[PDB]
Amino acid sequence: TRTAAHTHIKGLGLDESGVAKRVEGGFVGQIEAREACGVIVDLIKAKKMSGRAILLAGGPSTGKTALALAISQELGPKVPFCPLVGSELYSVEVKKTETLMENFRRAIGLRIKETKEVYEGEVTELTPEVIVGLKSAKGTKTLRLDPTIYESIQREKVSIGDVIYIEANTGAVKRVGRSDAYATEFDLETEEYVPLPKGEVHKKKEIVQDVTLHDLDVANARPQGGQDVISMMGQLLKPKKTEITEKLRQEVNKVVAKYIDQGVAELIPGVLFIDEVNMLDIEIFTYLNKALESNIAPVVVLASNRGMTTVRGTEDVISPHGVPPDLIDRLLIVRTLPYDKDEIRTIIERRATVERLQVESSALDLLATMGTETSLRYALQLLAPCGILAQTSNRKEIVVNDVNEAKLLFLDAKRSTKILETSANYL
Amino acid sequence: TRTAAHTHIKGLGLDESGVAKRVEGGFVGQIEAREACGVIVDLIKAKKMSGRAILLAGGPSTGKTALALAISQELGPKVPFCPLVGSELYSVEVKKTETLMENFRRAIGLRIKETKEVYEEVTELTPEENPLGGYGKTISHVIVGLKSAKGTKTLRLDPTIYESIQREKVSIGDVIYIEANTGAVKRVGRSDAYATEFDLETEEYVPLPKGEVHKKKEIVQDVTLHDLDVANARPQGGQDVISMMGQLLKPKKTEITEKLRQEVNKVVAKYIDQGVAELIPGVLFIDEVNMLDIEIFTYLNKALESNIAPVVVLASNRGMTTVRGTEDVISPHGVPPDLIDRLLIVRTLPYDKDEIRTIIERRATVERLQVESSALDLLATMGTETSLRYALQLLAPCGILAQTSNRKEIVVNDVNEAKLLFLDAKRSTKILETSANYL
Amino acid sequence: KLFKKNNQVNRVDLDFLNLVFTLNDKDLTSYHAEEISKLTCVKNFVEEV
Amino acid sequence: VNKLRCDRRPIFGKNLIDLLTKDRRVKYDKSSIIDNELIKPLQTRVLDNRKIIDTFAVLTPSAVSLDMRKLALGLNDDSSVGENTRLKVMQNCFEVS
Amino acid sequence: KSLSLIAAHSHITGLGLDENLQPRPTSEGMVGQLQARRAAGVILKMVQNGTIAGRAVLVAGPPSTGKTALAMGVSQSLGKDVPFTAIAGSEIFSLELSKTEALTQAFRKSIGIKIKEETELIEGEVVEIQIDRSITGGHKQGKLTIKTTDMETIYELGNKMIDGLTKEKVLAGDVISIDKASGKITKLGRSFARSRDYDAMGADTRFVQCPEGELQKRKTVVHTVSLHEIDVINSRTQGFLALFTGDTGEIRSEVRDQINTKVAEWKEEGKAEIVPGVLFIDEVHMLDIECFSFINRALEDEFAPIVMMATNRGVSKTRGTNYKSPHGLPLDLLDRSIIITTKSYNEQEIKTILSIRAQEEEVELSSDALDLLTKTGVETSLRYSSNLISVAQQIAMKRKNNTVEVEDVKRAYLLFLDSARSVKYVQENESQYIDDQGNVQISIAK
Amino acid sequence: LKSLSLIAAHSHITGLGLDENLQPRPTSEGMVGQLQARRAAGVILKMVQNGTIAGRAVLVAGPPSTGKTALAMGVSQSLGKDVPFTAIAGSEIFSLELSKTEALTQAFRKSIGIKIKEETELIEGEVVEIQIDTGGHKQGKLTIKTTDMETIYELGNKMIDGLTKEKVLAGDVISIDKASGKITKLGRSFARSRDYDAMGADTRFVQCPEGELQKRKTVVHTVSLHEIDVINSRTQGFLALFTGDTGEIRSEVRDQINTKVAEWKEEGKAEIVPGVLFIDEVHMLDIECFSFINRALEDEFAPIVMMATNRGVSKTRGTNYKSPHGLPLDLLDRSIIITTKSYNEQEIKTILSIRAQEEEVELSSDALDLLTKTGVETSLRYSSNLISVAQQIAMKRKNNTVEVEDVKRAYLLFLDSARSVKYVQENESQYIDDQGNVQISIA
Ligand SMILES: Nc1ncnc2c1ncn2[C@@H]1O[C@H](COP(=O)(O)OP(=O)(O)O)[C@@H](O)[C@H]1O
Ligand SMILES: Nc1ncnc2c1ncn2[C@@H]1O[C@H](COP(=O)(O)OP(=O)(O)O)[C@@H](O)[C@H]1O
Ligand SMILES: Nc1ncnc2c1ncn2[C@@H]1O[C@H](COP(=O)(O)OP(=O)(O)O)[C@@H](O)[C@H]1O
Ligand SMILES: Nc1ncnc2c1ncn2[C@@H]1O[C@H](COP(=O)(O)OP(=O)(O)O)[C@@H](O)[C@H]1O
Ligand SMILES: [Mg+2]
Ligand SMILES: [Mg+2]
Ligand SMILES: [Mg+2]
Ligand SMILES: [Mg+2]
Repeated sequence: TRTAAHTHIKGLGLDESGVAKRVEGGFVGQIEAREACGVIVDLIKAKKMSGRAILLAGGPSTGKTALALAISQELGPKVPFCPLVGSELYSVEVKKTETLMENFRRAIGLRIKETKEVYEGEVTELTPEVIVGLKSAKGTKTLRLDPTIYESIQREKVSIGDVIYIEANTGAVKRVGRSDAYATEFDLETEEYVPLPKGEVHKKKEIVQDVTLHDLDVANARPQGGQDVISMMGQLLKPKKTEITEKLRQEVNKVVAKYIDQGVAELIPGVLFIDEVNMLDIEIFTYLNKALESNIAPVVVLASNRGMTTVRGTEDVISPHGVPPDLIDRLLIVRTLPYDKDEIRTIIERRATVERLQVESSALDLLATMGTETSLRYALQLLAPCGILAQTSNRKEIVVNDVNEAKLLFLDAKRSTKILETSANYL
Repeated sequence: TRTAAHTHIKGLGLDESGVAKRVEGGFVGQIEAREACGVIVDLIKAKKMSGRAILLAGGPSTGKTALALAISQELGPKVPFCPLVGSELYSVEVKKTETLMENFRRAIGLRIKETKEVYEEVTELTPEENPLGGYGKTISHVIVGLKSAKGTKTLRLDPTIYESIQREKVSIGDVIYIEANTGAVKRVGRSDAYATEFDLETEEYVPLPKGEVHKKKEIVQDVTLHDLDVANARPQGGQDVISMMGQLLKPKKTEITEKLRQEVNKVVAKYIDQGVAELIPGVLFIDEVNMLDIEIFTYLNKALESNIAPVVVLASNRGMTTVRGTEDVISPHGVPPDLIDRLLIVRTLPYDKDEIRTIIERRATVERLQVESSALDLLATMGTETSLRYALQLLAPCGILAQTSNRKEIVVNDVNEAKLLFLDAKRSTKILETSANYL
Repeated sequence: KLFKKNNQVNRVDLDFLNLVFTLNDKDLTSYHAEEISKLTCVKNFVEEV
Repeated sequence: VNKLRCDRRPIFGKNLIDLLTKDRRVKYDKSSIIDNELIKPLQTRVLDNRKIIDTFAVLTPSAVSLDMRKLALGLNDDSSVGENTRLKVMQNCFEVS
Repeated sequence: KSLSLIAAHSHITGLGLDENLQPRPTSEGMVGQLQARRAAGVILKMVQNGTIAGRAVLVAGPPSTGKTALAMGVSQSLGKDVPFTAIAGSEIFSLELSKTEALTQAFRKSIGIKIKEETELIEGEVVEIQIDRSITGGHKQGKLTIKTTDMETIYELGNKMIDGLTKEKVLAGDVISIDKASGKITKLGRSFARSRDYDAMGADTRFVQCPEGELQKRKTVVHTVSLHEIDVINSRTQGFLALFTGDTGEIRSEVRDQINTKVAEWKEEGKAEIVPGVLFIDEVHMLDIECFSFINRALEDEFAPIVMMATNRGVSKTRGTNYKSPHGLPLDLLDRSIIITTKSYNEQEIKTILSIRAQEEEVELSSDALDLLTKTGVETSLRYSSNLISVAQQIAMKRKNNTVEVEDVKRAYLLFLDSARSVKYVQENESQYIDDQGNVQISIAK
Repeated sequence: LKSLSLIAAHSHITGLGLDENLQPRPTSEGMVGQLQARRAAGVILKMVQNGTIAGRAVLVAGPPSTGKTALAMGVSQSLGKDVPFTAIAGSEIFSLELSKTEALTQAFRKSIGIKIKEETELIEGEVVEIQIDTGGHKQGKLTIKTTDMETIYELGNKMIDGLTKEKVLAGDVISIDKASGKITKLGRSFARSRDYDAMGADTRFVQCPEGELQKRKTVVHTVSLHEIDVINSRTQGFLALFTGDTGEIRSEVRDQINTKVAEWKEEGKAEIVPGVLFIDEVHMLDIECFSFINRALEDEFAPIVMMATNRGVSKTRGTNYKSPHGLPLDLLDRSIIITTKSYNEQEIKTILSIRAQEEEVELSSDALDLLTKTGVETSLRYSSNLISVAQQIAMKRKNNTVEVEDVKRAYLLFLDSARSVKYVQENESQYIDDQGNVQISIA
């Protein structure tokens, strides 16, 4: 039961009428932010527009990433989701903009269905060109097959009387084992005999699996699932990630459009979330203007706890939240407010409860006072050491003396800075 | 039938005894520069002495690129000519100096001569046995026949050629040409003799060749040493290990060593000594050289004292600038003084109103357009007032506007409207400085 | 097809002129080289040409 | 032929195979017996880790396009490779353990 | 086709103009910019003529004033068969390709070539396929009877055609076309003939095809390719895979000059047609001085498509230098380019654009709501209102009224912040955020 | 004989005009003036062919166009063959596929040469006739022949297998290694020279060898150390000397091959020769390279390193101080400086005359004096370049001699560097400044 700074957020807790309550879904306060977030939730649920931009901005310890996780959880698993940090964009194998596009194409999902054809049964004979003979529980069929999977079977050390499993669509070959009809041939044979399969050798099934566009693009450009010697021999030659031409994206778009027009698939827009976007370079920032103003780009959400700052990559322009006005114009802004004392106390007690800790009311008052004095994250971090300190004295509850002892043991930012200022050698 | 600021310059327009008139080769004005550059053409055409450099300086829109293109036209299509810009020297695959060295070798070409005897339907084929050894089986000889047009002839050969033609997958009744130099033979196709063998087919009809059974032809090839050394370094072949590996290797060019240069120089030296090869020095053009760097300039000196250095020509428009890479070095045209000491300087001068008007007349004539006298006279007015190139570019929109109202010629109000529609640099920056809405 | 049609006209075999020499390294010595290149040049072919 | 291909390359210059053999020659009789386990060649390393690769290799690609696995090495029913070269490729490569 | 949900320029459709190159006040989904529209139409006519190459045109103006809109309009009005490449400034700074190499590749992308290959193709419904073995008398036995709507005949094999037909399991009775110049079987679908036996295929063959009757037909094939495809194909053993993967890797120049000469030969021979494509670059002020220098020369070549550029800033420092050049561009390029200026919009124009977006986004706007949206747009920006209109819908049917009203607009305005209000709040709350010097006041108390 | 040269910037320099006691002649082999520098170069040369002490650093100073590279070319021509001389500039050391230290190490190993002696025994062109046979292991004894010598030799099963691969009629003459090696086809005899109507590229008619086929001949082999390391760098790396992908060879081949070459030297079958590594344009280089050179000077296999530069006190590439001579003081401490003074009017006349006669240009005396006057005014390279263009313009005037007016026309055609600077000063507005400012509107 691992808990880490989250998992107490079970959703925005918004009413069906679009009015958020005070305490619900592991959330307290931020009524305006929650209402706007639910509005954006219904926006993406509409699945009619594309390339919309929302930025939420506020100081630290204001649950911005918590809000992003909340909207992601409220949307559910049907919609694709991919959290991101700004620093992850910079790579050495491919240019930054190409990685941005790669993450763009991974943020939209496609629900597809197809028929899987398989042939399974007992190995009867192997006549070279290649014809094979399969024996089932009741049926029996002979199959002519490509020499590639024949050689794969040879590599799979398939013997006589064995039972195998073949996927017709992909040519996947797998041997289940050998039939128990001829099993006790040896006293201590290493091969594990398995019972004969039941049913016809020919079988058809249906799947409903889901894929994203980036998966289709990388599958088309890079085949990395081969079985015969030529396949993996070729695919091991170029391990490095390369660029992806735009014409490949256009071809993939055409084929998925044909698939959905025929009526065996439908498109699912998704959400791309970039956290701490203040550090992004100017080139990526001006690339976002072109990337967003497109036809397929999904909605995007940004986070930045900044003010009058210079964006990285330049040295002149001072812009709010570290975002130049050009990207600001195509942006929606959500304001997050700092908390207050009673909300701090409620947060602390809720975090204690989700950590299954017993806390005495005076200890909660001390924790709230200290959190207002220094920060909420400080108290949230140090509550667990208080719990273990109480556990050392074999007490399941939290006492004020224990909290004071823990605060003595572990420092905060202001005390450490004050010690550093009066220090012998930059302690 | 299209042009882009050029292709109306037909040579340099220099008469015999080294004289340039006013209007010739689509060229007007700047007589002395044309005289000097014609002298340079003469020096290159001498093909005696190589390793020089020449830089020409001037203001923008002066015709430096036009001068270089005139040089290239005057030299002709036999001597190689490699235009270039400073930026292309930079690369993410090899060193800047190295790329300069490939361009250096690319500038100079070589013309080679060689005669080839080739034998060209097929009458029959038959191999001839006991190997008298541990070998399994072989044929003592192979006898074949070729039909052709100018009489047929039988041919006796070695089972190696029989194997090669078998690998070519050629029918017994077919047209075949066989190389006498090494024995390489390819399937010419289904000959016209065996037409409509069946109702439907796919093989090419390949009309039977008209000529002797064996034919000798003279081949003259013009290549550069840059093709030579990359051909030497790059591996070839079929199914051999390095052959497939190179086929999948993504053959990025990497740092050609000097040992290949020495070897190819020795081989071409002994071939020209034999008298089969002739070396044709070329000219390499670097446009807008101010974008180069100190490392490139120093290695440029070093390569400029080299043995097989082609004559190079440089272009720039900078003044008392600081050469890139450093900051304490203020040198003319952004070229380090040590390099400046190693070449000559050709001056170019701005035109006048009359010269600009003549340029406009020539440019209107080449594009098959009609310009009214007053309209052309006013075009010269803001040609001098703003720039030559602005008025040069303005012509095509004016022609379009004339097409709108169904009139072949160009009138005064048409070009006035065109000027109103499209702004010049001065007006644009005036609007930029006047407004404060980020424009 | 529109490109690989003039190879029957303008092709030149650099290998025929021994200009691919780098690939022909690991099979030769010189004691036969100079001796043959002189003897076949003069005395072997004076009785033939 | 005498003036073109009689002897042009056997004149040393770059290198000669006998020189490479003389240089790439070896002055060692026998050493590193514990090649056994001191070196532990990776061919033995992969098979020594059989159980973990059976028990851990789980993930599969989400999508794959057939006719590119074979086309990657440039051999298909319509390809630019030679007639017997394509078959000799895997005839030399199928015997690989 | 052309799958898409909604684009920021989904409403612009190929500009709007008369035969006299006069822009209508409202045409094909945009309003205003009369002189800019006329200049764009002039450039379009230039591109149609195709007798001019290597001309530079630059679009300038305040941000969010029909720049990319004009680019999309000219792209749509250009139509198919004319290549159009839109490229951002930051797409060329690659570690795999040099900047000049990428610019060269883009320029070669924007050059259209039309070719015509003539092949003798034979189609028609078949009945069965005859493939025999080798016997004493001859190579094989074969007699294909092929049927059509009009007349049905019989043909014979060609030795290789047995192998070609046995390559795939060809079912008896399908419409397959053969080009004897190529020998490629095109199994378009099964034989229509009578659909009484062919009424329950289970999808397949896409409603087959009605046979056309006559069989001997030689139809020319028109193929459009660009210079980049040709040179990439020539570069490697299998250039198409490199084209579809992007690992070309600094194509060599001599291939390019040979291609230029050979395509010129085809143009003189009448085999090929040259289409003057268009290259478009956005926010070119993000480019480097080396790129500008390379452009300065690459423009003058005969194989140089018309290049259009759009910027936002004015009098800025060109990247790679330290002097604030006018327009954020080198002066020589400004000399060699033609500048198109776009002016600020009006309240009437912004309200028309908002209504166009409303009808485009299936948004029903009340008159008072339109007035309030126009007031907000003229107060702050076009895009603010252009996003608020979409966002207010969710509020509209969160109260179960399909048509939006004033209250929903007020709620959206009070819920989502504007740049001016946001900057005012940030300035009044400077201690709450992270300073440029890393000064943060996390502690509310003390 | 193998001079594919058209010309060279300095091709008149063929060695140094010295004598038995190394006295610089006033004029010899395209070289004039700077007698002290020539004597120092001769001392360094005699030191090099002494070949008994390594790791010496010598630095050549001087103003531009003073001929510092002329001395390097002269000494390179003087040493001639059998001694490597690597002329490397300072810019190629900057590789993005190889560390600068690695490139310097490769250059250092290049400048050292090693020669070895090896002897092979072989029977050449004597395989005459094959007598196959009872059955199995047949052809166990076949004769050998030349144009002057014959012998019968018995063949074993191993030699039978060797002959089985690429079997030949044996009526030709084939060379086979008597040193327990393999067989090597020589070609075809004259008997079947008229047997083919078409030819290939596998077998060519070969002469029957003269003299005894058996021969145990010794061969000397010369190669530099860099090649000998790169050959053992991988399984096969002969392309590395050609392609150039050395791949930053790790420091295990180097020490082991140093031990191998020491063993070969002690055996006496290999002799080393210390060449000369010359670096032009040294003033641009990184301080890390300078420290690496500082250390590498101490190695036993350190070739004589000669540097050339012209800059005075200036900033060094990699630091923030204006060091004298463009080099760190540590490097200057362990080097030898050979300064070169400027050139004189008589020296200018001699050099210009040598240049003129080098390109077989007939020159009038007065034109030569005018060229000397200009080369006194401006750089000497200016006139050394104007000579060819003056010859060209004189040719255009149909007079073989280079008259004075032709030289004056050539001078008026091409601008001086100082003249160009002055004209730019007069027309600053016309040209583009370093601030991006320029004016094109005349009015
Ligand atoms: N309404 C809330 N309910 C529960 N936890 C909250 C709430 N608001 C903030 N938090 C906590 O505050 C922390 C700050 O969240 P986050 O946005 O990741 O950092 P910051 O706010 O500094 O950007 C989170 O770990 C979250 O658990
Ligand atoms: N004398 C001339 N005759 C014809 N065209 C000229 C002449 N001088 C300049 N031009 C025109 O000027 C253009 C070349 O400008 P150029 O002087 O090379 O610019 P820059 O000075 O920047 O190099 C050419 O397109 C050419 O048409
Ligand atoms: N004439 C117009 N008609 C309709 N919409 C327009 C028009 N001009 C601009 N727009 C709107 O402005 C947006 C384009 O802004 P744009 O001017 O391209 O920004 P930038 O100036 O940064 O390139 C589009 O979303 C479009 O809806
Ligand atoms: N003393 C000299 N004797 C002969 N030629 C000389 C002499 N000094 C200079 N030169 C000539 O000057 C030319 C350039 O000299 P160089 O060595 O490049 O000058 P720097 O010392 O500046 O490098 C050479 O081609 C050479 O022929
Ligand atoms: Mg956070
Ligand atoms: Mg120019
Ligand atoms: Mg825009
Ligand atoms: Mg110096």
